[PDB]
Amino acid sequence: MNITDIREQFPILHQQVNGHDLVYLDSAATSQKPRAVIETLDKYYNQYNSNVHRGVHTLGTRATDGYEGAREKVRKFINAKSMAEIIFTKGTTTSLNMVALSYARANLKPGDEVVITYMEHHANIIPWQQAVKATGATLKYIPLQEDGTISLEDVRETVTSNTKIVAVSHVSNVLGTVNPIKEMAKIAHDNGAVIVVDGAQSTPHMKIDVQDLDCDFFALSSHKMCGPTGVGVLYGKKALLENMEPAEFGGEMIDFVGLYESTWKELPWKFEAGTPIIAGAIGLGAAIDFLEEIGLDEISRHEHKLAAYALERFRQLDGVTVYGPEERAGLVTFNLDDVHPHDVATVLDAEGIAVRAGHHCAQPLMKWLDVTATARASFYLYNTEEEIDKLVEALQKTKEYFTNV
Amino acid sequence: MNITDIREQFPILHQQVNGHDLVYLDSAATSQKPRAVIETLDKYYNQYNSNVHRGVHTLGTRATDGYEGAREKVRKFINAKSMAEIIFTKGTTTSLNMVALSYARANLKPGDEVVITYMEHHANIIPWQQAVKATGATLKYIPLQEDGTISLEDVRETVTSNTKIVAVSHVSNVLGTVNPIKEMAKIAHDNGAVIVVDGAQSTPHMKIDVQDLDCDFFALSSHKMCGPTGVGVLYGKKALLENMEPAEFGGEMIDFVGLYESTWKELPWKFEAGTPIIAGAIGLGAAIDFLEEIGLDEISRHEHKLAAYALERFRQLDGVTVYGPEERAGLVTFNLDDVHPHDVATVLDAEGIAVRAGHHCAQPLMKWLDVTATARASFYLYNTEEEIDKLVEALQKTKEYFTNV
Repeated sequence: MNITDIREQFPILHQQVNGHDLVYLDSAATSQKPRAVIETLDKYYNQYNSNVHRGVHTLGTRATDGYEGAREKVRKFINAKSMAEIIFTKGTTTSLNMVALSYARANLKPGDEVVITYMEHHANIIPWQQAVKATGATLKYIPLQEDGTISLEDVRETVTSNTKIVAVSHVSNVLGTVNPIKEMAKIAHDNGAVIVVDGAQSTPHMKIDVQDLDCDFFALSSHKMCGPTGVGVLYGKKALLENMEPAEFGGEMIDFVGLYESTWKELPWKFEAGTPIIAGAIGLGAAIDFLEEIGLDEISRHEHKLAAYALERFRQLDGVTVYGPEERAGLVTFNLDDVHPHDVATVLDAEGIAVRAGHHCAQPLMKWLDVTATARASFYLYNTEEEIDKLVEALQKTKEYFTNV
Repeated sequence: MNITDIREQFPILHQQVNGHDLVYLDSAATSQKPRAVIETLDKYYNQYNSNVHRGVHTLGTRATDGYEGAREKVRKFINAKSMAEIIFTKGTTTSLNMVALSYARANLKPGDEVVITYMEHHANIIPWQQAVKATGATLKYIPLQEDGTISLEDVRETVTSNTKIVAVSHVSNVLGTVNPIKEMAKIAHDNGAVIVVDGAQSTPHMKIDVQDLDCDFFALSSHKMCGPTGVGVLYGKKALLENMEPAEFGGEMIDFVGLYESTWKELPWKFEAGTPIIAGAIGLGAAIDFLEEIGLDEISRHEHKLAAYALERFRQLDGVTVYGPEERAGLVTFNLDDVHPHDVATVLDAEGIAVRAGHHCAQPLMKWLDVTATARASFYLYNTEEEIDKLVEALQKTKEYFTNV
């Protein structure tokens, strides 16, 4: 896996910010796109843009072929059984909302439990809050270990026979944790519950096998995996998606429409109201082709390389706290002793280094960590050890600078 | 308004389909994009793609500036009062669903009436069906005149003091009708109802003034107005949007998140859960700049030119039925005597001409017209009289061909 060759594919990387070479370390907020994706979008709008699913004229046929072929690439990419289980959405937030609306709100009675965790992104928290509110059910949290991982025994004790939904992240956008999704699916099924995986931060960086994970729902976002903004995927087990009613209504999702009553389409289109995100989904398919040609396991190896490197070099700086486990994905969330993370991020951007500062859409986790805010540096398949060197050097310079005041 | 100059801006137009020069006459299903829009997307992904609203590093600031500047361009484009009234969505279908979910389902009791029309696109029908189902309210239809327009007196007789929502199209994607949205807003307000305009087919072709129309909600789609797929707009009167609860939940739309309770953001972000359609909205802003530089009233004049031309030349063919009024937008929905519309569309595509055939997501209207399917040809700012000449010549050739069998 030659990473110079990969970086030459991303035009955004080759610029300067405030006089310094750009060091983009914020892929966990959003990733950059290779020429293959951008040029897929260009070819779409230049050559075969048309509305889909009325194979009547040639460009319509070409566009439909592109869109549904993107659906098939997504099916292969996460090892789903059928394209009917692959639904295009606006992003992970919308997919989780669709499960919360069309599954939770229809299958929850008082006394039923929805269990999540303290490390969950807001997208995997608030929909469940609102659903238990609407149904009178109960929201429960799985406690975290002091290194920010989840114990299987805490899972077994928190999920009871009254649990109908367990909702959990695959990889934490803050701690870097990789959660035991497979074992947790077994534990949820033993108690008669479904399991909903927020896969927003796992899909870009590691292979997904929904058959091996046996997850009932899986949600992912294109913009974090080299794909266009505005598009993501909901995977649901076909059997579950058959009995869920649509979250949105309109054209393209109906069969017969009367004055007062309508019947829906078969899956997947039952859950795709309106003109779909045609260009965005085709570009996501291009992103998938790109990743598969690099190789997802090679990308995982690269990220483990960079994460081990980052942890070791961060431990070479005194006065820096890193949050989370040692086994992790390619991100380091941290703080500097007596320096606010926003300030760290500002000085790093003055050095041309892009990190995030704030709560990372995980306020309960921030409270659990006993901090109000954090800095985070996130790595992807275009990032190098030289860039982490620059990060830790700038962190040292920042701490020297704030000591001399 | 030089239309050769405009056509040279759309690369998709300059190709051949089945040996013939492409004649794209299906803009009412979806429009084509000028270089300015496609290159706006390219510049975004090549130079300043980053997640928005955490103005922490330079690319994040550039992307936030682009996204919110797109919001401001949309505000100017439809003469809304405040950016807080401009909400980015997936498209018109989603915007209408958001009104049906967050307004209708919270303000409808049994005995309340939701009135629509027989000419409405499915996107402006089924959400209301489901909302009156969920609330026990009543769905009513405004009857149509025999030329497919709406009488103001039929409006006054159908909307009663028990009506809370009137939902109506601005321009009909099938009949070409321009509905009296302004007078209808007055009539709905006199009865204490709100008015929801499906503006999907008016926004691309004519100026929108929500202050002059006094609509309470207005929905539009970017892909029909030279913009990227996957993005549209909901406009609501700020006062109404303040009291509506969000349709989706997650990050970017919250203020404080507790274990069980959260508070929302101010408008507009209260209604934008998750990472937004960044590139799509910026490209929509580019589309708006492009149209404004051509001039919307000039585009309206061009479409009236082409529509009058098309009607006159269609009346020069015997055995063709055109549906709808004489005063219309730039589209002609029709049928050939004893030729099925799908067949017409197929032979026209063999001539390289792109039309649609089917029900055009308006099944109640099809039943009202007493037909099962239809052919439709739709014009936009890149279409010429020569292309309509080709259309009517190919229609004549089609009818001769199906007579000689």
